[PDB]
Amino acid sequence: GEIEFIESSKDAGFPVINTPSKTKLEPSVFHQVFEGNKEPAVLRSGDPRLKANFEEAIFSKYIGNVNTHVDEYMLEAVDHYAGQLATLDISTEPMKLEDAVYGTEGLEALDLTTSAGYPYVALGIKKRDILSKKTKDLTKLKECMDKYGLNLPMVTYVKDELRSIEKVAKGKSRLIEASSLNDSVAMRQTFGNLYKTFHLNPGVVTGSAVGCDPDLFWSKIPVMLDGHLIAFDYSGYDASLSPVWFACLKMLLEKLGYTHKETNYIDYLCNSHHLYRDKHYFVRGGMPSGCSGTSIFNSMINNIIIRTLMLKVYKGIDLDQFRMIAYGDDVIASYPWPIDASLLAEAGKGYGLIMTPADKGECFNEVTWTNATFLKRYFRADEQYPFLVHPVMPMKDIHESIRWTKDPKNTQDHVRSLCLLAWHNGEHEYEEFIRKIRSVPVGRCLTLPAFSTLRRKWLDSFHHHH
Ligand SMILES: N#Cc1cc([N+](=O)[O-])ccc1Oc1ccc(Cl)cc1Oc1ccc([N+](=O)[O-])cc1C#N
Repeated sequence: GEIEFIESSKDAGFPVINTPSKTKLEPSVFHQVFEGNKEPAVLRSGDPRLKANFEEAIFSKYIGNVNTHVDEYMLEAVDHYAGQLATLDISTEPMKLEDAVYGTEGLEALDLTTSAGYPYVALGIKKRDILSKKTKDLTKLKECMDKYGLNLPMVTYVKDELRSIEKVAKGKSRLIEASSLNDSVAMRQTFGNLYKTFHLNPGVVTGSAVGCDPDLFWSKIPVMLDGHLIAFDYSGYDASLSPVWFACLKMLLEKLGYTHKETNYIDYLCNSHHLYRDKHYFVRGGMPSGCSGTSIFNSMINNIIIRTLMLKVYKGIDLDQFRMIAYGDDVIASYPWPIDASLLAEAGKGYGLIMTPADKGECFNEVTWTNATFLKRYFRADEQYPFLVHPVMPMKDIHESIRWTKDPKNTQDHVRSLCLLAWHNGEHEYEEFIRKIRSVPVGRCLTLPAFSTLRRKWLDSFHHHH
């Protein structure tokens, strides 16, 4: 992706979008009790922890674009994947507006707490002013959609989350785009049925894990990925995608029965118009992390990308024995024969991607189940039920999360979330975590699930159908 134009909002008539510039993250009541190195991302140029220039830092993920047409390797990749997806039977029929906006099986309602984006943010209007969960009303939305239309600017917020010292220092906070509610809703109509299928069918046919539940899905993964594991990181995936990849997605969607008009929306995503604070800018390429369906479309493209890289390097390759699962940029894959990931990474470089060893990592080492991670979790067969696998978030990551909070009022909810993660590290490690929690008085005011209970509920979770 590449920033093509930057002027001041002022000179084009847009008002200053006024995002909040102080973090919502404050030290929790457990900040002393546990150790960690992470802190709130930098949100403004003044922040005294900066050791570089914020404005430059945040936009620097737009590394450039490789000008190219869709080559022979892309085509066979698109075909093959298109092949897998055909088996799923995806309605290209639009989705009943009420379903797109307020829920249905395999697609949560629109989130009413997130931004409605332009122009509503300028005009003081929020989603709850336009939509009601209680009344499923659509008359107002319908006014707003017709009043204001589609293809509106996006609003660029700086993500307010924990980062490492290095990322705080370098100022490399992630950006998220808010799509105008109108566009959020259009897209959910156009592609709602697609989203629905991928959420309801995570794994090897979709090549996607978006929507999944690790407590349940982990146990399927080694079954679907029986070969020699392949896995790697990207640096700045979303922003590194050149237009050619969007082109491939377009094709892929057309083979699915979407028509040219139905695919204009990808150009919305690819060639984007953005508002940030007091500046206004266009971008050619890059996925705008946060708009409708961006994880799905990232995943889809990643399935096209990897296949493309295997083809261009391993000319004799048989893709029908390849298997991958993506969550946006996070991949785990397998083939029955060993594969040199570094070869792919240098193939990738040529298409403008920056692929790196799985986890931060010295070399593209061999990946085992011992060392494999996906969505930041490890895999560990249950000692007693070997066909069940535990998703194991590192307590390092759990410790970091519990030491902060955006709202102490949810402390209980927060800690029970972390409890559902922690017990996969096993009973000693759980009980110790609970001791430390209970070493402050708030600890003891919380209803916390017992190890034994989490275990039983997990085991019984495999009993009832799906
Ligand atoms: N793609 C996928 C995806 C993955 C994540 N994810 O990181 O898990 C978050 C959003 C994603 O798109 C959708 C995913 C799930 C559902 Cl149920 C709907 C999705 O489409 C959207 C719809 C509405 C809004 N909204 O403005 O409220 C945003 C999106 C997007 N963003």
